[PDB]
Amino acid sequence: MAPLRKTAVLKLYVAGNTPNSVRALKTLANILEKEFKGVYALKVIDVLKNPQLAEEDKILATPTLAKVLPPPVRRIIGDLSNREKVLIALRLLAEEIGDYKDDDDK
Amino acid sequence: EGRIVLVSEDEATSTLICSILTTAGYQVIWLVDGEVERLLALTPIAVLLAEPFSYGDVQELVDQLRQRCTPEQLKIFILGSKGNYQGVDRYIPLPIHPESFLQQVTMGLTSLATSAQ
Repeated sequence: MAPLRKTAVLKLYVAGNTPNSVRALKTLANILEKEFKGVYALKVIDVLKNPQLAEEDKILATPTLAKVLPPPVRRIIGDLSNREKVLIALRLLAEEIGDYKDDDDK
Repeated sequence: EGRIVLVSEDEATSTLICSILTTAGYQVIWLVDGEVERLLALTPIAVLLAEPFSYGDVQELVDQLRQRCTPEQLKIFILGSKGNYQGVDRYIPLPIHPESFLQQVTMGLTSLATSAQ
């Protein structure tokens, strides 16, 4: 419990209008809140409020999940409305972050 | 009931806040301002607003949250300057310290039923 301020950040690009985009946040938050709480922080950007943000990250489709940490960064595009796929994608990410050693060398 | 939503245009402050609360067992979600529905969609136990806001009014967001959610169910905290507004449990002036921010948040959590679940 010694390590602190070491968390992974997930970015969600969505549109504040479409039900599949609005509810996407709810499905993503539900899985992360219970199964992987305190490990992943969530960041959400509304492309309808600040269009240039999407252009900066070269994203022309939503909902889009962007992985910030741990690097290298990854881009996930698909149907986030389906909790099944979302849980599956997040579970794989959990295993990747779990298998981390400090200066393993070998 | 460990979900906390932070709204601020400044990503640097938001990143630090998200990381400190998460490691403490809490989950922080950063949402962009101007979208009340998004706040409602992810209705947390407490809402953190960090100044300054260029795409919205601080008082407006506080008032809108009060109209949709009761003060006993949702708490509002403001990070920045002043913070002397109605509907706000406690304000956190800048610059902030890691220990200072966490202690204020923890103390502010002592409300409603004061229960984890």
